[PDB]
Amino acid sequence: PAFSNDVIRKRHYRIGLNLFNKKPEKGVQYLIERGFVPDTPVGVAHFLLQRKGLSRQMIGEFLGNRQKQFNRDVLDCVVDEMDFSTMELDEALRKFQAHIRVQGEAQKVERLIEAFSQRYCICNPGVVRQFRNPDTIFILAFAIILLNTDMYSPNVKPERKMKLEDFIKNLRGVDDGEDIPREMLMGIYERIRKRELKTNEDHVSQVQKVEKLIVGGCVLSLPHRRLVCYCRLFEVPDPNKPQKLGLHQREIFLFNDLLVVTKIFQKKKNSVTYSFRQSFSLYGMQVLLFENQYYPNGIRLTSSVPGADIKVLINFNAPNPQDRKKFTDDLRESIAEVQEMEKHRIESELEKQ
Repeated sequence: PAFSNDVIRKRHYRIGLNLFNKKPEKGVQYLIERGFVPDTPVGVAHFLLQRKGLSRQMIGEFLGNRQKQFNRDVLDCVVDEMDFSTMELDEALRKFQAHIRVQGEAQKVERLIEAFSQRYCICNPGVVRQFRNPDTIFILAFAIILLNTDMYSPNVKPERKMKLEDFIKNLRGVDDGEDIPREMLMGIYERIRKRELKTNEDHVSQVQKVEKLIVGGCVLSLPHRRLVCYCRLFEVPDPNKPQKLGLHQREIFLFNDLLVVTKIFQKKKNSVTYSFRQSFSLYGMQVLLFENQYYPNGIRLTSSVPGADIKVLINFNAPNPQDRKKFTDDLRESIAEVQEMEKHRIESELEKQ
């Protein structure tokens, strides 16, 4: 019999994902101990490839760890689900990169390229053409990753990006003194030029979209951060004084561990940009609902943490009672999630044996 899907059970599933997105080995252990994923390599492999809320960066960091038997067994199950038969190396890399971001720490990238290349070779025994050194496959696979990053980097300016002859020249003599066939490198370059090797989006992609629309607020897309709710509220400087109904309009972005307050900067036909005003940590935050003669859907946020005493952070009035309920319910839940995360992070007492 399975455990029902209540609010607390869903919260600890999210806690498991949060822990994975900060320290992958801890998150996997947490999800296994709670019964959310079987304690097998195949179970974790299918979990990592199918479940939302997992950072593509952190999936790569877990799978790229060659120092633990479990992680290596999971990566074996991962690549064994992929078919690279009768396709070119870059075409197989495109399929691999769609699920796993092949970027990060060098030792993790090497391990990911190693398992990829080994699977590509087992999938293509019918290709009678071979390099003089079999290890040349690993080199070309690296070169494809680096070209894709170079060609579609917003940090390398166009005039200095790698051109066709630059890609070819850099690989000169790499196959035991001789070069890889020119026609092969030309075909790889052209296919990459036509379509960037993109990884499937995750929750971090959503935060990056919001980030670019906010002008400082601009750097929010940490691997564990997830957008929960976008809500329009009206700021209330003084709840004991009236104000016009549409005044102090704010566009609020609630994340799983952070509350961001903005105001519209520019509104065109459809596009919109925002000006960052302030952000608040959810730890020790309390949510109060109020109503008086001036505001029927009031919200008051306080910082009931230690140090000093209770402090008022900000007041709002929602446009209607349903918006206040939905926003405050999600904020309260995220606050509860963070407090459990802080209790778990206090585990570092375990680290100090």
